[PDB]
Amino acid sequence: SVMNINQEQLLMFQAVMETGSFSAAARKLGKVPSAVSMSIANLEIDLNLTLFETPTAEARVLYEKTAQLLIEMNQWKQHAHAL
Amino acid sequence: SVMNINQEQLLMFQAVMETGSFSAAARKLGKVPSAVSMSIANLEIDLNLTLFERKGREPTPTAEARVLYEKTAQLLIEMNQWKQHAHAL
Amino acid sequence: ASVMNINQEQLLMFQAVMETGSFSAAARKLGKVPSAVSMSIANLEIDLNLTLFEEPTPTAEARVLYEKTAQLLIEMNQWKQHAHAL
Amino acid sequence: ASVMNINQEQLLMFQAVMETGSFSAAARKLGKVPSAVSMSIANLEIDLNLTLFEEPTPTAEARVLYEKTAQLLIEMNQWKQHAHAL
Repeated sequence: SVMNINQEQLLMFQAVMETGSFSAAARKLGKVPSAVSMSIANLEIDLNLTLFETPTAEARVLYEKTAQLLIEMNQWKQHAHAL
Repeated sequence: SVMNINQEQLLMFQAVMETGSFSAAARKLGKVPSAVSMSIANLEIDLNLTLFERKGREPTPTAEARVLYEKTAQLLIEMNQWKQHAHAL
Repeated sequence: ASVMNINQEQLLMFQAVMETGSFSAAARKLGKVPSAVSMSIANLEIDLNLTLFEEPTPTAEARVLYEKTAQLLIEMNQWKQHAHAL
Repeated sequence: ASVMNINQEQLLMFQAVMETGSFSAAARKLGKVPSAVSMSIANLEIDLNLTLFEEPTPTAEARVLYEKTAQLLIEMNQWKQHAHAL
């Protein structure tokens, strides 16, 4: 279910899109490759979408919308820090 | 730290603000009252501020809680809009 | 018109449009017909003398108004419950 | 009618009648005319489907409603200030 998706999953997905591989994403995020692989698989399950064959067309759109969500999650953090 | 805050905590916080008490929030969410109390306490620790004071039986939100409620409501719009987009793919 | 003329129904319709991103999605969420959402939002814009929507997207003013309305609705929903119980 | 049709003007008129004990005293306090107070209160009674006054003395329902109403009026005033500033 889409309701099961968490922030960690979204960050891992974004890193794979940005860097072009699971191992490059792991390096960028300071995570273990196993964690990236598992997170992406779980995201595909939750969305019931194939995200990688190289990204699918659906992954390209999801990347754009996720980037916006993450910006707003970080705007929340800025507000929370300022209180 | 702020980085430790999760969605469950924020939904609990919103429910306390909306219902007016820890026990009413727990009832609404199908949780144990002490679980709601402890989650809010952990949120206060993470944000390093007081969200509720207890001067007259039921908790009164602080000024910081009022703002946090508003900003969290805005985040929840964005989270729900993301879910709508994800469902449509 | 006047801010004093704004009613709870208008605020609930506005909240639903803000949350869902469209008049038709708001209608579905609220169990109201699109005509009702459109009319309520138009009336709200008139009463506030603010343009709230401009693929209708919220204005900057609508963004802020969402936050303040959410706050008012904490007390307003409790009050409505009390009124219903009398 | 419907509790959702209640507006801030109605609740301010209600508060003034509760405080002052009469439509004309409320009108004086608010800088409005008695006709406006009478009409607003009637409309509020219709929307709540509650008789609020029976010179007008409050019903049991009015007295009980008012305590919670005072709190909502605080938030309505703050909301209006924000709306005016947009």
